[PDB]
Amino acid sequence: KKLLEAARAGQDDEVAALLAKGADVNAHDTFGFTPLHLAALYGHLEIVEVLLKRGADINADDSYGRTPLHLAAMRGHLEIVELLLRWGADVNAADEEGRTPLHLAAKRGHLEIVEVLLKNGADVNAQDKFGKTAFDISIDNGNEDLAEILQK
Amino acid sequence: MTEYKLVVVGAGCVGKSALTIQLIQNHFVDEYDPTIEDSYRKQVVIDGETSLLDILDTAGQEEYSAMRDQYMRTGEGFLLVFAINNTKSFEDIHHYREQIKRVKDSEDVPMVLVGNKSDLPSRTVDTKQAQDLARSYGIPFIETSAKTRQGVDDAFYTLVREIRKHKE
Ligand SMILES: Nc1nc2c(ncn2[C@@H]2O[C@H](COP(=O)(O)OP(=O)(O)O)[C@@H](O)[C@H]2O)c(=O)[nH]1
Ligand SMILES: [Mg+2]
Repeated sequence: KKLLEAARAGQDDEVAALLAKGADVNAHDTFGFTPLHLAALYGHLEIVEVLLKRGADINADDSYGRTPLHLAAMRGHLEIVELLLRWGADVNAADEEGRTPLHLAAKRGHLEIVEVLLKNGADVNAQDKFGKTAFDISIDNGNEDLAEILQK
Repeated sequence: MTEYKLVVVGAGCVGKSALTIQLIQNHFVDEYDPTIEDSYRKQVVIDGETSLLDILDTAGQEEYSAMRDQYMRTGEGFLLVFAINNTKSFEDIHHYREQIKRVKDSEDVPMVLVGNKSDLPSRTVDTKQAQDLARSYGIPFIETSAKTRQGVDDAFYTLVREIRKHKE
């Protein structure tokens, strides 16, 4: 409980003290958010590194099936995306609607995150449970740069 | 099928995320992150027609978002939520409706007034004020509770019915 609030707020000394005190790294709230989820969502790179080195889980799901990579891609944190990728996070995970992190990044309009996710290796044409792909999302939004990146 | 865009707007800690999760998953979440904004999709049959609804769970206006602006300028139906036990949320409804009308050119924007947290015996806002305001705006008003799930589906179904009226 204290670890979750410390990770959400962005406290380094408090998180380190709680970890040394014995707080579990895989604690979760009612929906299922873990300290890694909150640290990636809010944008605290150092806390993400400390949690990863401590032994946290990098492919943990919430009640909707979203991983920390999903939250990092939907927010727009490039460094956290790269750090999560370098430790073996599933780049082609699916939530309860079967949305790849590429889908979320393309819908938000984060071109650099899209390029990083493509460089790390991810299929462009993946269909969710509603028969939609990233290219279709780009068509619906009408963004020219996203379509240029996807078609190339 | 047809795609209907529904945008949930209101103040903070009024229960927008709780209502959206209650509709999509049929489950009440005790605590949710106050900053997560996301789009959910559901397929439902209203009256005698099946349809698809995509709902944006708005969090706030702290920073500019392209997806949020695109939904605001394109979304057809709007759900204006307020909590019965707080009156500042009730006051903010006028500003929210004015912003929606301004961004959407204010022709015939369909909106539905929603009163959440109606399962608490302590309340500072009564049904008289909310009903009078809704009748002044000419929009339906529905009381909702995310814990007992009363009115959770009725609000969205009334919104889509009002949307059909605008097209017709
Ligand atoms: N008793 C009761 N509590 C509610 C209701 N709706 C929301 N809440 C509580 O309000 C708190 C915050 O609501 P939240 O989901 O964050 O609404 P949001 O800020 O608009 O996204 C949650 O912890 C819920 O327990 C309701 O209908 N009844
Ligand atoms: Mg919320």
